[PDB]
Amino acid sequence: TLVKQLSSNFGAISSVLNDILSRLDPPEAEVQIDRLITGRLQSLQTYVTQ
Amino acid sequence: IAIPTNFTISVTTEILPVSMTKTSVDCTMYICGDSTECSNLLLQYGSFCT
Repeated sequence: TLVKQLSSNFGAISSVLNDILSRLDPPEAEVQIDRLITGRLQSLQTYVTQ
Repeated sequence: IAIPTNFTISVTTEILPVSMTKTSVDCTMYICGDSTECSNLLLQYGSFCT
């Protein structure tokens, strides 16, 4: 379940960090990358608590 | 040396919990209710609900 959740968008336009990165300007990609970061931190924290 | 000459039969009580109520919760009905668009947004978050 932890390895999966790297394929989840969490609301961004893509789960591939580079695709977001190489397909938008910095100020617009920052929000998407922050959304991915928040989702992945939440997943890792859930794993650690369990 | 002090020695007893009589005795008492004492009945004491010890209370111990053994079980708690079994609860199940469906995400889609808690986060989204009957909204299909909400469910479509929610499925982007992955296997949090399983």
